[PDB]
Amino acid sequence: TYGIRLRVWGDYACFTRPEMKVERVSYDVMPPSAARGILEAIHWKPAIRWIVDRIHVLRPIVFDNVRRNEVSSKIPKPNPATAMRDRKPLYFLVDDGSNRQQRAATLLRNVDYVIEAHFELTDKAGAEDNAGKHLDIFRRRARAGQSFQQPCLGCREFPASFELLEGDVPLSCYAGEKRDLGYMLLDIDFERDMTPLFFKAVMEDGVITPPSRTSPEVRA
RNA sequence: UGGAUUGAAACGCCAUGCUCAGGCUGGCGAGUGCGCCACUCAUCA
Repeated sequence: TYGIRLRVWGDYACFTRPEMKVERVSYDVMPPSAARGILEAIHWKPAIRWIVDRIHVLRPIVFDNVRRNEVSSKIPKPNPATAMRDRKPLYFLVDDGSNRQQRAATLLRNVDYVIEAHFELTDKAGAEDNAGKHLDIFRRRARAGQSFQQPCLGCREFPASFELLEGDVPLSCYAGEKRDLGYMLLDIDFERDMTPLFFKAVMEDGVITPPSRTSPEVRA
């Protein structure tokens, strides 16, 4: 493999924090998990996986508030019930009761990122050269505007415009370390389905994330 | 074609600026003042 740097940008974005999920407050930047999820919406096969090495932030960080009427708890049943016939009308109250939540998103604006990513090979590989074929298929798809689904920027309410960046990583807005980003999520683990969080090295120009598949945490 | 702390997620239903009220009651544009004085349609077949 050689790595590939994709450019992804949009008007809105919401990479929700883990704490502030009900009244969403996004991270300042795209996290590695969201980035890999963007990638797997352009090309992905169960033979490969995506790892992220860097994420370049090319624009100011600017927040915005948008409240939406949203379904609340789909509350567990207090009394079991069954439909009168097989295929007939059944519903969900989205306007009466406490089934209207009005969640307030503190989502980003006018975001622009460049993701560096690579190709490991897992079980169900089939061969040891899958990296080349799949990397080149993804490159073709990025160039031709093709995709399995329109990538989002967090939620599907915000679609991501994506191009294949083959030139130099363009001028960013951050040339000296005036931002530290705190302590972010690395990538939701699925071997144990837990939350490994990584940030122990500052963000200088491009967030330098460790591979989620080798060092799950500084604890280990 | 697993998996973007994701995927599902109206701020939505309704509401008179109404009822009525003189811009009225009266007040000279008036009192005076030369258009005046003076000038050949002439001289000739």
